[PDB]
Amino acid sequence: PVYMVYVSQDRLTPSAKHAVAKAITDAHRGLTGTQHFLAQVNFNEQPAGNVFLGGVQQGGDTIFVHGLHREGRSADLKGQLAQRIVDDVSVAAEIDRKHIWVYFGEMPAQQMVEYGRFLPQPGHEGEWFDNLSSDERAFMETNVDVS
Amino acid sequence: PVYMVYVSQDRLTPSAKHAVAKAITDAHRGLTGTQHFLAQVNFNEQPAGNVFLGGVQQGGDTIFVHGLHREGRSADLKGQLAQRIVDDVSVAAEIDRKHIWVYFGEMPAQQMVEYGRFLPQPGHEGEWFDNLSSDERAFMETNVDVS
Amino acid sequence: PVYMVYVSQDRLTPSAKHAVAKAITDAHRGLTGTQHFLAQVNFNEQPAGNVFLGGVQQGGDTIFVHGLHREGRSADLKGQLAQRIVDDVSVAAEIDRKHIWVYFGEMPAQQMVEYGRFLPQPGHEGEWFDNLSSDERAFMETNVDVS
Repeated sequence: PVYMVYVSQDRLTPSAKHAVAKAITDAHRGLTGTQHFLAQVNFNEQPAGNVFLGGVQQGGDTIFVHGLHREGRSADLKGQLAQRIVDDVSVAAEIDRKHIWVYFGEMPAQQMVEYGRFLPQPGHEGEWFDNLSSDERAFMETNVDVS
Repeated sequence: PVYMVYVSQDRLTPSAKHAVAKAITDAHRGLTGTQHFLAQVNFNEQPAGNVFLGGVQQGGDTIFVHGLHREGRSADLKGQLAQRIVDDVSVAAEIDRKHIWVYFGEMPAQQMVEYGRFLPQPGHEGEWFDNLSSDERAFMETNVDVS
Repeated sequence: PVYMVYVSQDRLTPSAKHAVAKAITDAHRGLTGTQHFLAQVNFNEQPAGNVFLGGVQQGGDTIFVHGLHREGRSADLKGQLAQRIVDDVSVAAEIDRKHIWVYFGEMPAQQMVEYGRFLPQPGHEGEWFDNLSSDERAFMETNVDVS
């Protein structure tokens, strides 16, 4: 999955960004089973004042998380995932949940590429990884934080 | 809804951004009935020269509006909404409509979060808001511009 | 189509961006038949360190291509398109494919606007263009690079 996270300039310190990334990544891994290295958190920063709510320009305290996943999960699991991302980012970013927005977009796996290759159908990460060469596995494994 | 608006650096003044946000927000409210504070306009700015059309690098006069809505509206209402956003942004940004692109993405409400909570199924904004506490309502109401 | 391309600051030179745009644009045109001027490549740049994989902060060598298309193509054509974008960007950006991610989002044509007007249903670009005035055609034709 790829989580595009929209925030204002310097609202999240390098340290805060890592926490948020870990929170998002861990929540995903926990509720979906998908492997850590398969989840991306992309911070897109803009100047405070570029976000508008109901037409009222905001300050630097808004966070919009737009998640891109593979088709396949139930409404129940997605709801939990969303809820978990809200709680976890709230804590990780030290930001009240009222300031948090989250949208989930889904797509067919056969049209999703990570690490230059096609993702497996949900629940097949197993044989997908087994067929990979040790070079590609070693590379993917460098991208896992288990704190 | 969340309207991601991609434009070039300093093509829209703070003043022009507010106008556009109001135009987008008002159009949405008018054709969907959704409340003002429930609509977000997020300006994502990049240096002129980052947009390419047919392979030809552009200047600072392009605008791409990517709208994220809840599933449920008809093709007819969406078409009108899109058309309205084109006319209204054209006027608000003082930009010829030939320079305007608009895409609408839809998602199930049960996987969309605003103000830290789940959005209601279209046409239920009513009881959703009635169940909210006065603290959460007061907060949402600060984000409404009725000019 | 609109291809949002997320990269780190100064990882792609003006020259490299044009190559990538051409690669993306040409691949699209070749596998879909859609006209050059109808494809947009939008570079969204951020500071290196804003991308996280599995919770591990990355450097400036990641590329995420998020493509927005019209509903209608088969899984087979999309797969080929994706594969082609990976190979072609890899070459154009001089970046190993392991660093490349690609997602395709689809939407109904009747809710997609380019050059201020509604896109035609796939395979109708023909009469769509024939009904256009010479002013609008001349404008669109300036955005085509056939190198």
